[PDB]
Amino acid sequence: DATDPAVRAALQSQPSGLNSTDDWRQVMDRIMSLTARNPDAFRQQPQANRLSAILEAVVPARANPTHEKVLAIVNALAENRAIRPDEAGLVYDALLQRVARYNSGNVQTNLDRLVGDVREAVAQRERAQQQGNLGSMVALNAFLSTQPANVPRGQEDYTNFVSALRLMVTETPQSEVYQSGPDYFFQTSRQGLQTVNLSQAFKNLQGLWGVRSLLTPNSRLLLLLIAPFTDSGSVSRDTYLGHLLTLYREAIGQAHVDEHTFQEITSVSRALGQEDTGSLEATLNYLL
Amino acid sequence: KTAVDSITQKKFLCDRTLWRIPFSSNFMSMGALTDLGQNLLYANSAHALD
Repeated sequence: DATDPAVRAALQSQPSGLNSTDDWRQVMDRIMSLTARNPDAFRQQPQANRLSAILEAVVPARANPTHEKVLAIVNALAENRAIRPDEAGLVYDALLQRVARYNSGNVQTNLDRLVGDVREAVAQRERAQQQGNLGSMVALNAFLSTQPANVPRGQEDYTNFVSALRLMVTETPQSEVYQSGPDYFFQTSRQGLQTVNLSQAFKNLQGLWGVRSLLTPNSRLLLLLIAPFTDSGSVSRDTYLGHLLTLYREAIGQAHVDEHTFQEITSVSRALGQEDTGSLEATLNYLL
Repeated sequence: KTAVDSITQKKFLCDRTLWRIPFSSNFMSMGALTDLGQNLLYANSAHALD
C-alpha cells in the first residue's frame, strides 16, 4: 500500500480528517452517537462545529475527482521510472490541462479505467522485479541460439551445463544477461562485479567437454558461479571440466566454513586479549 | 665582574644527513619490510597522505 499509486494519491489530495463526503458513514456514526469509542464526543462541540457537520451530512457537497484521478496516474509514471521525480509537477499540470481541454463523460470514465490500470502495472512491475526472470530468459535463450546444440565430445556434460546455466538466471532474480556488441555477458547482481563473458567462455569451453594452464580466468569465473547450481551427476568425475566443478563446489563449501571459522577465532581473540592488528592477519593466514 | 645581562641562544647543525621517520609502529628497524607496511589497513586500503 506504500507503493500503491492511488493510496499515495489519497495521502496527497484527500484530507487527513473525517469529512462528510469521503467518510459519510464514519461521520454519521458520530453525529448519531452510535460509535463504540467516545459516543458523546459530538454533543460536546460548539454550534459552529456541530451544526456545520449536520448540514454537510443531510445534503452532502459534490467534489472533483479529476485532480485525484490524474495524481494517481502521475504517481505511477514516477514510480515505474517513466518520468523523472523532478518532472512529477510538470506532467501533472500537463495532464490536468489536457483533461480540462477535452473533458467529457467518456474521459472521466477513461481516467477511472486508467487508475485501475496503473495499480496493476505498478504491482506487475514489482512482481517482475522480485521474480527477475523475463529480461534474462529472453536474452539467455537468444544466446543459446548462437551456440551450437551438438558438441562433438561430451554432449552429456554440455546439455546439463547449459541447463544449469538457465538455473542461475532463474534462481537469482538480480542476475541478468544482455548483449554489448558481439558478445553476451552475465552479471551476478545489479551494479555488481563478477561479470563473465558468455561468448568468450563458450568459445573456450568448446573443445574441453570430454578431455578427461589452459583456461581463461572468466571461464573459471563462470565455473565458480555455476558451481552451486550443478550436481555431482550433472557432469562427469574424470572430465577436466567436471573435475573442476566438483573442486569449485568444495572451494565454496570451504569458504563458507572458513567464514564461520573467522567469526569464531576473531571473537575469542578480542576477549582473550591480543593485538587487533595481528588478530586479523594471523587468522587469514591460518584460513587462506 | 662587568659582565652584561645575557640570554642564551641554542641551536644545532646536523649536516650530511636525512631526517628519517620510519613507518614502523615503534620507530625501530625490525626489518626492511616494516610491520605497518604489511598491515592490512595499509596494504589493502588506499589512503591519502597529507
